[PDB]
Amino acid sequence: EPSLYTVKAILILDNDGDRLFAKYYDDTYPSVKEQKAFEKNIFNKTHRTDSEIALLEGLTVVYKSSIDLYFYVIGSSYENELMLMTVLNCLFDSLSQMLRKNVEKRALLENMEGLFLAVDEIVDGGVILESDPQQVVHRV
Amino acid sequence: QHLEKSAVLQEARVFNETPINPRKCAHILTKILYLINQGEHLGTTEATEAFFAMTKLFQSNDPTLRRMCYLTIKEMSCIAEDVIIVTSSLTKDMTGKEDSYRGPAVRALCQITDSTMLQAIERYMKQAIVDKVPSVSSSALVSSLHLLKCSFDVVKRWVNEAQEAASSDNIMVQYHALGLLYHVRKNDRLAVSKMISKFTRHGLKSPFAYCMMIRVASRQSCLRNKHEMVVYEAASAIVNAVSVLQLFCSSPKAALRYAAVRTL
Amino acid sequence: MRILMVGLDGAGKTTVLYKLKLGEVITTIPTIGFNVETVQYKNISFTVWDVGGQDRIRSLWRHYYRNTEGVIFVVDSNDRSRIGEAREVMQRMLNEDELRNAAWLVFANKQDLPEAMSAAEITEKLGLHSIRNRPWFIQATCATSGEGLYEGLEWLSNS
Ligand SMILES: Nc1nc2c(ncn2[C@@H]2O[C@H](COP(=O)(O)OP(=O)(O)NP(=O)(O)O)[C@@H](O)[C@H]2O)c(=O)[nH]1
Ligand SMILES: [Mg+2]
Repeated sequence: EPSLYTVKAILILDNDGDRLFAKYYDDTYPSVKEQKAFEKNIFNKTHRTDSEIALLEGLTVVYKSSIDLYFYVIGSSYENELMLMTVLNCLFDSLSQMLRKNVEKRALLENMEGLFLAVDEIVDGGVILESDPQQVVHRV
Repeated sequence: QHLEKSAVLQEARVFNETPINPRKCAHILTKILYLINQGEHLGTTEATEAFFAMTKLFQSNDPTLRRMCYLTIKEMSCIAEDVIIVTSSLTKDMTGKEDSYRGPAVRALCQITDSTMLQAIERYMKQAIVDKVPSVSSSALVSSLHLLKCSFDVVKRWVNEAQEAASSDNIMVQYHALGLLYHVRKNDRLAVSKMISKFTRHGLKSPFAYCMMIRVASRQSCLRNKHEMVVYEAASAIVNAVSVLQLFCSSPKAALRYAAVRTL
Repeated sequence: MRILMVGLDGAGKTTVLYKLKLGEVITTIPTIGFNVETVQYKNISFTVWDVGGQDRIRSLWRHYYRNTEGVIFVVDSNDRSRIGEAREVMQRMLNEDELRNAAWLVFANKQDLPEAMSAAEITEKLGLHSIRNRPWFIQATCATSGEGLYEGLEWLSNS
């Protein structure tokens, strides 16, 4: 069944798979406990890897990395991988252009405002709002 | 960096003071957002106090502070009481002169608005849906989508402004527009078929719209699309006198091959 | 100077505020919320919080009490049915500890209407004479003309 609701969650995890940023856009992982459990789970699977795609917990996980950071877009296994991929790219490019710099735990914590606002420009309640990194950077 | 809830809720009490420091106060808002993102539970009472402190920041004309306020409003919308207090400020900002604030304001407004109060803002919603600024238009469309849950009968009425927006050259706007239309028309089979017939000729210019529309078509054709995403979508659709070549041809590539192979 | 302007719905609070800020008579909608604006009068910058008067919002004014130096209470002088209700709201407002020393300025408004109660009449109905603990003043106003508005800002500034 078709929907504007595609993105299940967006995560940014540090080297310890601890939470730098998270949004969960539906009821799959209801409480923080099981959310953090999920995040550890997917970090343990994806740490130090380039494979930019994974099936975990019955969900498509799309991901990529920088020095100390991991970026994840998660959606249903029934979604289109390339659309999730446009979300992940948007988020990472946007954050780059924003920071004018390599995107890493230090830099990112330097501006949290920017991050919050940017993620907010990218996904609205599970819906993809803007896929274009430049548009997003402009809106901050 | 790493901090305590009570401290931050405390320094939030500086918002009640008149000579407002935009930089400082916005930093504190950021601390609050972070506490919340981290998963920290705030109680109804302390949340409500912080909310009502944040409202007082609406006196400041600092843009970054305003934006942080919109965020804060959306994030505390469900944990704080009487968030309706911001309705006027947001209708103002949303109808205001400055486009940077308009889309975000719509989003926040619709977040704190409940099916009882929906009637008060309907006019402004219809206006924002047809705006020429894609930020605004898109924000209002997705907003309406969300509002389809609590109140369906009010939003169905907006199909006209929606349709107007579905002609947009902007690919996001078109996407949200047709998306919203489907979300309303879904379940009235006739209106869906009409919907489909309409864009089968003079199709769309949005890849995302293309994808979702293909998915729409799949309920009980053309892979010449110049976007990878649509071609794939089409393909996976078709396989549920076939031509499964393009999948195989996708099989050779970076990270697209997962989608291909995963099928079957 | 920090000012809280309240009163029942339709008293004319926003009309007053934007007359003062824009010299213009705007077309209001009911305020579900507040408007906050800064107005310059004679070297004072008044920050005015106009807080909507319908019931849901009325329940929220107490969050705007703290830090208030002066209170503008707007009354629709033409509405006789709701004057008692105004009296009731204002009386317990007078009991609020955060409002304890704030200057109390009543605007008897829509004075332009033929049957508007007089300011003296309103003073009797609101029980204004019985306030001995702080400064009060009543002023006949018409927010559309602008009549009495600056006489109000004047009185207020002399707190
Ligand atoms: N005749 C007359 N009408 C007035 C006067 N002041 C305001 N009005 C009108 O009476 C209505 C009151 O509007 P408004 O100022 O929005 O009332 P309010 O106190 O802001 N109400 P709310 O709390 O619901 O926003 C409007 O129609 C307004 O134009 C006045 O001095 N005379
Ligand atoms: Mg008002």
